[PDB]
Order: sequence, then structure tokens, then C-alpha cells
Amino acid sequence: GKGQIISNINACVAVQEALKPTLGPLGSDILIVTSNQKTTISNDGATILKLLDVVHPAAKTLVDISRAQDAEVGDGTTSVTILAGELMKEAKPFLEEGISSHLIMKGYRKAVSLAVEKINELAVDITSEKSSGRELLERCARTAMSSKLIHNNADFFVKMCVDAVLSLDRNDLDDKLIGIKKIPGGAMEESLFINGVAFKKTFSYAGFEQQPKKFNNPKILSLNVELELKAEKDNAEVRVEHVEDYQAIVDAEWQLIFEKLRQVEETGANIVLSKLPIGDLATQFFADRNIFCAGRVSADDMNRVIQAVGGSIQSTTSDIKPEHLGTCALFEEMQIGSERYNLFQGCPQAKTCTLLLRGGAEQVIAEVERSLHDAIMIVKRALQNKLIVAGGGATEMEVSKCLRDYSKTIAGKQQMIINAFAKALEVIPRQLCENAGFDAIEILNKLRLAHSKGEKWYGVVFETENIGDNFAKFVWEPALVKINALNSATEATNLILSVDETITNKG
Amino acid sequence: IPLDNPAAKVLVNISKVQDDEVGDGTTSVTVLSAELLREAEKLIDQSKIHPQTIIEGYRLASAAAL
Amino acid sequence: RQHGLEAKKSHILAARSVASIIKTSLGPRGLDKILISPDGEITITNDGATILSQMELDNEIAKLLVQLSKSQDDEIGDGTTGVVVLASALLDQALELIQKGIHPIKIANGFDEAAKLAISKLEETCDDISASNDELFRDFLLRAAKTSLGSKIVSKDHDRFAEMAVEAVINVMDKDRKDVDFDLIKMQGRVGGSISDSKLINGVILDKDFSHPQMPKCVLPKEGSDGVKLAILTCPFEPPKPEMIDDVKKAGADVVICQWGFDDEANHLLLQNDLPAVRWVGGQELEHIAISTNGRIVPRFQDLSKDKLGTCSRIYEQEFGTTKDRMLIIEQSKETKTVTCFVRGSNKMIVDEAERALHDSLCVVRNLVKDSRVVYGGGAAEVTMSLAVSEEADKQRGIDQYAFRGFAQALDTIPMTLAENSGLDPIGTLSTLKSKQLKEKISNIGVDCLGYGSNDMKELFVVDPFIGKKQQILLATQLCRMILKIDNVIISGKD
Repeated sequence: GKGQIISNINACVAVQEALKPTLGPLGSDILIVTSNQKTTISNDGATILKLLDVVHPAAKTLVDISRAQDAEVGDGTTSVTILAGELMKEAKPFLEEGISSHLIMKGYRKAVSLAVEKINELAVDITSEKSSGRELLERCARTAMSSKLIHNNADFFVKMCVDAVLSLDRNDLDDKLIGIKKIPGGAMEESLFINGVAFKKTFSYAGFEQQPKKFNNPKILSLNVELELKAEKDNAEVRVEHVEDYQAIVDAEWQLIFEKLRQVEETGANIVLSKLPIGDLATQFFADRNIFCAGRVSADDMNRVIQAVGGSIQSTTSDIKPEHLGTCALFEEMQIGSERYNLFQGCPQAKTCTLLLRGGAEQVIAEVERSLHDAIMIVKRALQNKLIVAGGGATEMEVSKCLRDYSKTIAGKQQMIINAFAKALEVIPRQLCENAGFDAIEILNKLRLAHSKGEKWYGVVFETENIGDNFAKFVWEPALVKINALNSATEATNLILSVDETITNKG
Repeated sequence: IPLDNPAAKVLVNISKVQDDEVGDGTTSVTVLSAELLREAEKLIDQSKIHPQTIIEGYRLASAAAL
Repeated sequence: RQHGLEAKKSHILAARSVASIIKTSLGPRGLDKILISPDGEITITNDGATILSQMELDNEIAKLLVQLSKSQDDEIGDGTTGVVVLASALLDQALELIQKGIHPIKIANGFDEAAKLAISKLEETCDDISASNDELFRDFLLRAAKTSLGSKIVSKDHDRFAEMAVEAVINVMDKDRKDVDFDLIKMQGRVGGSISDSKLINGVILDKDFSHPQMPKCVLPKEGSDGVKLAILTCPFEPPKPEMIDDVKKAGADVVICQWGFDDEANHLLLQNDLPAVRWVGGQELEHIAISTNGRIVPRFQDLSKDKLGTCSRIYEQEFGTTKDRMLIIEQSKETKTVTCFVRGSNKMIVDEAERALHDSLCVVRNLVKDSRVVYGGGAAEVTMSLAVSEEADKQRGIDQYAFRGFAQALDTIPMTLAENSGLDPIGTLSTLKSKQLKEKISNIGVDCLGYGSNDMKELFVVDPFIGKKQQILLATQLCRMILKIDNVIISGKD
């Protein structure tokens, strides 16, 4: 009956309430404690909903639709749930009045169909008009970096961010291809950009002062087995009773390891990397041959080495082929932060890069690293899609405006339903002002003043509270996000309103 | 005697110093230390100030006693 | 679950009750606590890092104090109790603004702008160390550990431990980067002996009994050979399960070091050649062996040469006190890249208290070299920063006008806490420090927790690092923001 429908309304509001403070770059962050007892803090709606694992069917629908928003698009996972859940509150008083939810869901199909048509009209394709090649991507990075602690140092940060995208093919871009390694301690403005891949360098064992940071053309080869002979698991027991035989029964094992020398020595690989920690056995002979070795390397950073110089992983040292080797242009190692950092530079075949970040504390860089990810998506989608729309409240207000005029010509219950859907579009700009500190009541009244003057581009300024146009604020958003957000929010809402009774079997 | 009081476990470790260093008058140390707590309890509840100031007064009084 | 109503009120009360535990332990007069380990050992110390690390609790707000305190020991180490008390002051002042309708992010952003303006105020009133004199800088290093150790029995021998930290930091830290590595500082101590036998060693200790007693206690020069060469082998030296003697003399390795043990008849071959062997060595101890002596790890006897092998002064055995372990000393005589802290004591608790106090003493030396400009602490820095922000609050209009007033009143918590922990009227003392810095002249006069001759610590040459105090106020604002930025609490159950 209608009792379970009302219970599904509050279930969507409870999930929406957690994602309200996380909307926007200046929004608040949520703290969720996983069963693994690991602290996870993120403002992105995808990761938030994936860690909740809610048993409620309607609340899980908002979680499942967030994965579809992150798959086909990857941006707007927080706003798609807030918009989908807002329809549950607007349709709550309509159920008590006798209006069925089926006519409410029917009005959304006609409202979204007319809204998508208005998105293409607001999207203007511009590339070389009033813009250059270098200054195009630089002005987009300063938008997401505004109202942040890095705003003073953002001059040096944009130059390193643009070079990360240009270092890869503009046809295929991925945010996972750009790596970031946090460096505790040091000045923020002293960070540099690296063309190759780097790792954390957790190797604490001795044999330092050699393998200098200056290399010419080192050869890279992947390693599988362990170089050390120490057996961690198995063992053996053999004992003799002869007194004079105690001499040589302590002696010879490592001579068997010499069998793997000539195979590796004739290869000439100057870089030794593996997914297992390198032992304490030989740190020297490699340095005599100008061969470098680094142990305790994570498995995630080993896959980037294969895509860099074109290496390969072989189990033994016998069948290793000579053409699997690769070399970089230059090597660099920095001791800043009381820790050595190994990084490769000048790899022409590298499909990945690494950007180092420095700061006062580790928690300070965590806010800088995540604030950069929002700027990378704006720079990445600029070259991929040439159709962009004005964001920051601009597009969200006009989509709700056109539905008010078109509803006047429509007769029946669909008039108040489209007007309710248009009113439901005001939750997106609301939380953006409340999370940024601005009063949502005063802006909502003042923004609708110039919004009726015939200009559809008026947005909301995120720096200083005021009404105006985001065109001067350099706030750009792609058209694929606004189109897929209305379809994903409506489809997820139609499935919840179409289920009157919830049945859960235990077993 | 097993003592569940975490404050009483410290007194046991303190009394072991007198046995190892000398080993005479171990009981007299605990009796005299218990009387110091009786006077210190009346000084706190009537003050509620950190006892470290009162501790400094014991060092000046112990020098005159020696 | 609480959002937008009882969340802001509960986070302030939860963080205040936890921070109120260590408020009484702040300063040299602060009171200790009795901690009980799960193994049955009782630990008593005045360091806030030990107390906060032993806390196991499910409260999501108090977990930020443990994660932040881990990075404070490496960077500074003195920001354990001070930052937590200062962070609680910003939360108490923010609670009154929530009821007045002030947005929480404006409170978070208000403390950031107030902290940046207060740093520039101390830049004008700070004084120079090296510009005053060279030997006055060393006098600060000698009395650096005296303040923290003045409340302990160690304060009698403190003059001996003062010269140990002066030469240890110069070797590990270069004037270019001016950084000290924690992994290069070997802290080792044992039970027994006294604190007067502690010596400053330029290299790894590596306690060894020299295996069979026939081996000599000293390493021969081997016909004027250069230094003493060592060999580190972690290979499982063992029988032949499913040549070398001729290549050993070519390299000239004097001693062999291994992670595991040896047989009795195995060391008899190297005994006639005067080549001692070392067994039973931990994995972490091998790090300081090659770095201090500039040695290497032998890949093999065939390809090993004499060029890159390290050379030290000598290796001899020196008994320490009445301990029957018969430890040894390995010296260098040349500047190394690492040092080894040697601490002894007659009690297990005295050793643990002396090792942690030396850790904070080594970080102060790094801060004095990295930043020559310093300010006078002990309550004088917080009062000076209070009058600077409160005076500029009237010149700055808008919402940030009240954010500067609450930030100035929050800085007064530390000198009042030091006044409460000193057994004096916190309000009556705070009004005195503000009156001396205005009508008379601008100076630094702090609250004395320990009994001294008079006020004006500048006469007593009591100095604190400015960058050390600057790192504390930055972590306090960073911690206060992360608390206000979390309006929700979500936790699962226990099955």
C-alpha cells in the first residue's frame, strides 16, 4: 500500500542528506567508518555510496545509478543522486492528495525530453575564437583552484598541470594515467613535474651512498623471483656425527645462486625492479656495473613500468629476451624530506606520468591533491568534447525557467508536475551556496532578477557573494554531464516510485 | 594480597627499592608514606590546587629535618 | 546519526572532554599519569604522545588526534600537548558562533586568515641568534635538554648529556637542506648501569661477544692497511643441500656480519687468519652499520675490490659498567652520515624517559639551524600573538571581524593553561602580561611553570624555535578545519 511508499521517501532523503554537504568544491567532507576499520574521507558521491552498502532496495538504487554515472561519464556522481532524491520529496504531498505516482513519472519523461533540447541550444562550440592554444587549458585550471589555500601558489601549479595532459595523446585520456606521489615537508612552490613514473621508496635497508642520481642510459628489466637465498617458510635438517666433517657442512649454498648471474650479467640491464622486496644479498656489484636496484615496490607502480619503456615480466632468468629492455633520457633522485625518491625522466614511449606535490604536512597535501583532480577533469574534457555549457548555476536556473512557460500551454495534472520538477531543480544551486557559506535565501531572490532579462548565462560567483555571469569567471562544464544527469536521475526515480510494496526474504 | 587498585600497585614497586638498597625498616617506610597521604589529602580538598606546589614544600622541609 | 542539529554540539563536547585530559600535564610542572599496557607493564610519563597513542576508542572525532600526533613527532615532537589544547580553544570559541548563525566554513576560513597575519607580526619582533654571537648558539643547545630533564633525576647529570646532541646533529644534517633524518638516528638502551657512563658514539654500537674467546678484542691494522673493512651477509650460510678462501685475502675484509648464527667449527678457519665473525644481528641494526662506517655489502668474493670498501678507525671491546654482556665500541674519527644514540640507566623507566626526551632535543637543534630568527616562548608567544590579532580586528570589517576576536581569545587559552598548571590565577596573570607589553614597552614575558628567579626570560636566555612554534599553529588550524568540515558520523556494527 501507500505505507511502504512513504517509507521509501524518507529512505532516499537519508541517503541524499549525506551527499548534500559534499556537493561542490568548497563543500563539506563526510566521515564514514568501514568494517575494515580504515578511515575513508571523500567528497565524491561514487566512493561514498560504494562504502555504505545499504540493504534497502530504493537506497541501493541510488548507489547503483552512481556507478553508471561514474562509468559512462565519471563526473557528477554527487549531483545525480541529489537531483534524483529531490523528486521523492516533491512527490510526497502529491500522494496524499490522491494524485497517482504514474502520472508524476509520465510528466518527467516530457520534461526531460524538452530539457535535453535546450541543452544543445545553450552549448556553443568555440575553439580558436578569442582564445589561444596555450592559454585555453591554463584558464580552466585556475577556476577549480580558486578559493583554496593554493590560490597564491596556483601560478606555478597550472604550468605543471597543463604539461601532464599534453604529455599524453589527446585522443585517449584517463585520470588514472597521471600519478601523484605525496612528499612530506618542504615548500609548496618548489614542486616539479616529472615525465616518467615514480614510487614511494619504502626500502630502508643499508647500502646507501652509491647509485648516484645521475644516469646516462640505464636498461630496465622486470624481476619475478627473489634474489636472496633465505627461505622464509621451508627448511631442512641434516646432521653428521663426525668431528672433522663439521668444517665443510656449514659452508656451501650461495654457490647455487651463481647460476643466475651469467644469465643476468650478459643481458646488461641497469635497472632491477620487482613486485617482491629485494633482499640484502648484493647491493654492490650492481653499482659496480652502474646497475640500479630498488626493492619494496608496490605492484600498482610495476604496471606503469611496462607501459613506459615497453618491458616485460619473465619468471626465470633463462628465457629473458634482450629486446624487452628499455631506457629513459635522464634519471633524478631527491633526498628532500629525509627520504630518497626515485623517478624516471624523458621516456618517449611512456603512457603515464607522475606529478610530485610538496607541502607543510601530509594532511595539507591531501586537500591539495584532491582539489587538483577536479581541475584535471575540466582540462581533460576540454580537448575531448568541444561542446561546453555554462555551469555554476547558469544552466541549472534556465532549465527550470523554460519548464514554467511550457507548462502554461499544457493542461491537466502534468502542469503542476512539471512545475514541481522545475522547482526540484533548485536544490543543486541551493547546496552550492550553503556549503560555500553564502546565504541561499538572498541569492535565490536576487539571481532571479537578472535571470528574467533575457540572458541565460548568468551564474553564481563562487569567490565573492554576488550575482553575475560565469563567462568572466571561466567556469566551464561539458554538455555530456548535464544530459546524462537528467536521464540517470529520472530513471532511478521511476524505479522507486513504481514499487508500492517492498518484500525482503531472509535466508 | 592481590590488589585491583592501580594506585596501590605503585606502592609495591616503591617498597622494593628499600629492600634491595638496604633491606631494613621496609614497614616503617610504608607507614610513614601513608601518614604523608593523610596530611596531603587535607591540603588538596581544602585547596584543589596542583600538588606539585605542595611537593616543593616537602623538599624544603626535608632539608631542615636532615 | 546526527546532521545539522546535534552534530555540531556533540563534536565540540566530545573533543573537549578528550583534550581536557592532557591540559593538566602541559609544561614542566604538569602532572604525570599512570598508564597500563595490555601486557601488564605500568608506564608513567609526561609526554602526551604516549598517552594519546595508547587510547583505543570508537569515537570518530577523537581519532583525528591520534593520526595527527604521529606526524608531529617527526616534524617537531613538542606539538603533542600544545596543539591539542590550542585546537580545543578554537572549537570552544566556534561553538558560540554556531548559535549566532555563523557558517562553519567561515569559521574555518577565518582562522586561516587570522593565522597568516599573526605570523608576520612576530617577524618584526623576533631576534637573531647567529648575528648576536656564535657561542650563544651553542649555549642554547646545552640548555635545550636541561628544561625537559629538569623535573627528573637526570637533572643532576644533565651537564653530561648536553654535549652529546651538539656533535650528533652536525654529522647527520648538512647546512644545505638543514634536515635531520629519523631513520638515521639509532636509539638503543638497556636496563642496568648508570646514566654517567653514557658516551657519544659516531657509529653503530653492534653489541657482540666475539663468538669464540680466542678471537682478539681489537682489530689488527694488517700491515698498515687502510681502516677496518666489514662484510654484511644475510645469506643462510649452511651445508650443501639440494675456492672461496683464496678470494677473501684479496678484498681484505676484516670482519663478517650476519643476521643469523654460526656453528662452532665454522669460525675456526677464520680464527687463524685473525678474521672475526659476527652473528645474531637484527634486521634494523644492519642499516646503521654500512652507513656509519661507509662500508658496503659483499656481493661475492670473486668480484669484490678494495676501492669501495669502507674504512673506520678501529673496533674494540669496552665493558659498560657491571653488565656482563661486555659490549663494544666502534669508532670512526671522520664525519659520518648517521649517528647512534647511547642511553643507559639504572631503571627501565629511566631509560625510556631519557630516550624520548632526547628525540625532542635533536629536533630543536634542527629548527634553530633551519631558522635563525626565534621568539621567546613559555607563554610570551601566545600573548604577543593575541594583542596583534585583537588590535587588527577593529581595522578589518565584515564577518571576519568577529572571527579575529574569537581567534585572539582562543590564543589566550595556552598562557592561562600554563597559569592554571603553575598554581596561579589564570585571569590575574593574563592581565599582568598584557599590561607589561603595552604601557611599558614591547617585549616577551611568559608564565613560569617552574620556580625561577624573576620574570623576563630574556635575561635567563630562554629561547624557543620560531619555526617549531610556527608548525604548531599551522597544524592546529588544519586540525580545527577537518573537525568542522565533518557534519556526519557513520559507523557500522560489530559482529
